[PDB]
Amino acid sequence: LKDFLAIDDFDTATIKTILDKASEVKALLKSGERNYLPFKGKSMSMIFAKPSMRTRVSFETGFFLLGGHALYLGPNDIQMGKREETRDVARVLSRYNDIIMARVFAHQDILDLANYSSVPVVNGLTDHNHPCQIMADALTMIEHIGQVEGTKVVYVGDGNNMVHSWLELASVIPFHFVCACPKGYEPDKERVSKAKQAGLSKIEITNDPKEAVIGADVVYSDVWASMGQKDEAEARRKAFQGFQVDEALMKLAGQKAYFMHCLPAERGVEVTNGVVEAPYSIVFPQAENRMHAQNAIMLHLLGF
Amino acid sequence: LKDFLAIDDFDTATIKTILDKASEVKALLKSGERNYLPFKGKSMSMIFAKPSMRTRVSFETGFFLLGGHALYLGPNDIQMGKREETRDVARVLSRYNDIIMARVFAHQDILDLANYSSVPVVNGLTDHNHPCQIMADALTMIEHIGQVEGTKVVYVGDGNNMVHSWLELASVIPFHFVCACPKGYEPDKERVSKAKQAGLSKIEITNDPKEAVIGADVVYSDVWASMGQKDEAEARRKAFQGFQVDEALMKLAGQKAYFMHCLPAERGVEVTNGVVEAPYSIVFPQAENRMHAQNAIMLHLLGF
Amino acid sequence: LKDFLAIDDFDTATIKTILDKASEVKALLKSGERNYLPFKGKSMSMIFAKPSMRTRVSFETGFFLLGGHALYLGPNDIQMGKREETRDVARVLSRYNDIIMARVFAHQDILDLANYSSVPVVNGLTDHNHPCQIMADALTMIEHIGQVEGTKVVYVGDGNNMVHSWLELASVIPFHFVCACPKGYEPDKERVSKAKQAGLSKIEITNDPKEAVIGADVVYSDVWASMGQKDEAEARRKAFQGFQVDEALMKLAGQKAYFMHCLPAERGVEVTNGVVEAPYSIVFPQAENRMHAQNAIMLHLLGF
Ligand SMILES: NCCC[C@H](N)C(=O)O
Ligand SMILES: NCCC[C@H](N)C(=O)O
Ligand SMILES: NCCC[C@H](N)C(=O)O
Ligand SMILES: NCCC[C@H](N)C(=O)O
Ligand code: NA
Ligand code: NA
Ligand code: NA
Ligand code: NA
Repeated sequence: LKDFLAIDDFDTATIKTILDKASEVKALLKSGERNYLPFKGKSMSMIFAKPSMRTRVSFETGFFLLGGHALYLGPNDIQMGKREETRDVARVLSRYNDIIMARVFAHQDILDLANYSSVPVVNGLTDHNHPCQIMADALTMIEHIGQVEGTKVVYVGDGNNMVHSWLELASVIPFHFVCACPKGYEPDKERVSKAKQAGLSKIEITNDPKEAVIGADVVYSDVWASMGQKDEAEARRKAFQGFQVDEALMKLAGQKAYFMHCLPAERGVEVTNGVVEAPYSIVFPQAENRMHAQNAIMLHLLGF
Repeated sequence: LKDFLAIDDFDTATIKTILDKASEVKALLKSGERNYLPFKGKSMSMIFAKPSMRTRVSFETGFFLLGGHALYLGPNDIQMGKREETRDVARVLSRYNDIIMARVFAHQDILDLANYSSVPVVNGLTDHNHPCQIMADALTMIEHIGQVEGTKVVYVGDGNNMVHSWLELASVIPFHFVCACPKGYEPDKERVSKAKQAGLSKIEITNDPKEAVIGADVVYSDVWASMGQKDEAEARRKAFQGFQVDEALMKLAGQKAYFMHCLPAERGVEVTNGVVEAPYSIVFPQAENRMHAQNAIMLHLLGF
Repeated sequence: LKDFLAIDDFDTATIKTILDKASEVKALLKSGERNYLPFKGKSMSMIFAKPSMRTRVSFETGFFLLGGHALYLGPNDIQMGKREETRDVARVLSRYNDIIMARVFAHQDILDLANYSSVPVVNGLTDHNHPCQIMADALTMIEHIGQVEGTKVVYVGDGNNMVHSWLELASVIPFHFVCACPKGYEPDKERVSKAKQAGLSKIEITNDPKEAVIGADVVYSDVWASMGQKDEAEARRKAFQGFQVDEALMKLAGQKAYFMHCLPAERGVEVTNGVVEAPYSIVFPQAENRMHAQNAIMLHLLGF
């Protein structure tokens, strides 16, 4: 496959190989050495439909550390969908660059970019999913717990793009994934069903977070109103009463539970300060691993 | 000459030399060579007053492939001529960088930048002209037709910055150039006269596109309302009825006619989808050639 | 010390050593050497709260020339203190990059960034101070006058961030510094006192520019502020009558006096055209030296 649009576009063995390579190249960089430059003479255009810190800095810095040059095309720079159609952007950038990263709104825009591009496309977040984040999260789990297989991962909050990529991972690695969400804020039904069809993981959707978290290896949260839906924050506050991850919830989860959050976090909304800053919080190692997982994904896509 | 502001600031032999060099360096990059780095240790500031995908990505990527670093200064980053006088911008950037690219509104802003800069300045599009686009277009014609000399190029649409640079090329290479435009939307009379003064090319301005295109080697179009004039889009849509490039017009043009468009294109306005996507449309090879022509221009200006 | 937040966080010997290195590396780059690349494999995130030409281009170009990659994170890219707390930004970017440069409003935001970052932080301008600008200005003085020690520097204008960093330098190098400001627009009392405490320099605050400038080595001007309340703007205009640096004021200053201005300049407001363009004006060499002083600063912070 040419592109990295969803984790479960790939098989188990391939995903595990990418995660192994992620550890290997991370260790090389951590050693302080800077003479492994496989991307020398290669370029990446990064299309962003909305501003970013983690995705932007991790991709641009990682690509540089492996020898290439990433271009930042911000929202107003190329105005994809206003000034110019996706299919034309894809066909132009494919003639200049070796790979394209895109963070878009409608998922169909990333499918269109992939379909019309002759070079690989990497998904940097859409309204539907966030595969590179979950790949990083899998690496983080491997480093802290030992493995993803057989763990219990409990997401608390909105059934959103992050939950969809957790469901992708649950389609290629066998674990127990729970989404504790308010009624009416479930993840997409087809995405849940596709994970169940894979037959690897125990998948549960529940409205009771206090029961869901018990025995977790990971309690995961995210904002209740995502980029592109910030005008909905107030009604969601009401619907999401009881879904804040606070110290009491982490105590219910138990002593082996780590806290994870893709970031940015809104303290006092989906999570408390005390949770973010607790010893069991691994949000900053988690953020770092965006660069290491993505480096391995790009290596894979470019034939290394 | 220090700068690349207009094609016919240079003589015929120099323009032909730059186009040759464009082919040579293109072949080297297409071969996979990444060890020709003449711009090692050099920097370029790119000043953009306007949106850009082709100009931005072609300049930044090409400069990187030849070993240098291009800085992207977008519309709100330095605000040349508004936050700070152009003469001051020129004199500061000339002390940091080795070359400056600028995309501006008033042509006088680019003249000011060139006049006060000790380093070469490259025009990346003004309200007046767009010489690097037409240099790429000439390379594209050489590759598809064999040569520019003795061809018939028919531009259909607004008498604009693209037409001005076509007229620049017609001042240094002998061919037949027709601009078919609605009454009131003619190119600048002084620019037409300067092309005619050179005595190389047959130059016609007409309001009848259906006659104009007959026997064309190239039918060229562009948006009817350029950047900076988008408040006129509805008025222009009405004034330009009869100037859309559709499949019927390309049939009138004949069997040897290629379709070219600088891009971005607005299907259903100046051109149909069927024309943009036809076998005779070479818009994507055309766009690629921005990088190859500009690479040669920059090499020439920097003494290579 | 990990960070470069204010010049007099460092001792005299260290500041002099940095300025000596600034000359040495400048001379190496001026020779045409591009083989000294101490920042190979290193990255820098640059956080900007507002537009910038000098700080932006000098940091990005300089870091490139010494072998690293600087990322530009503009006002709408991360929103430090607004979309995401400074402590979170610090802890994320510290895991991707080797050094962070920040231009912020509240000084407390730069302190917070330094406190939470495991990597060095460089202050690129706050509401409080601008230490990299004054380090550049010291280098410029050394080159033109021969030394900072024993000179007379007269700043004419608002008691602002630039005055604060002048007072920082006067706390580590013995000279005579005068701030000639409208009554009511004095620099912060504590910053003046801290400079006096160091016991090196003669420090004067006055409201009489025509007397202040007599015998100056440097007459210094700066951006003048625009006002949010329209009667407050008119009152400020009235207060600053007599504080324009014109040819008459430079004549009163005398034959030894150079004119300096951190830029951008607004001719007809703080300074006249005739002064900016005069033979005694060194504003363009001054601007260049932002790159050379900052290169030495970054070298020092990174252990070179
Ligand atoms: N086994 C690879 C060692 C690291 C090497 N010195 C580097 O430059 O990455
Ligand atoms: N930075 C993580 C982004 C994920 C979030 N659900 C969003 O779509 O905003
Ligand atoms: N990308 C090409 C731009 C040319 C057009 N006439 C404009 O000025 O908008
Ligand atoms: N580019 C000048 C920076 C210093 C100025 N006093 C300001 O605060 O804007
Ligand atoms: Na993200
Ligand atoms: Na263009
Ligand atoms: Na109109
Ligand atoms: Na500045």
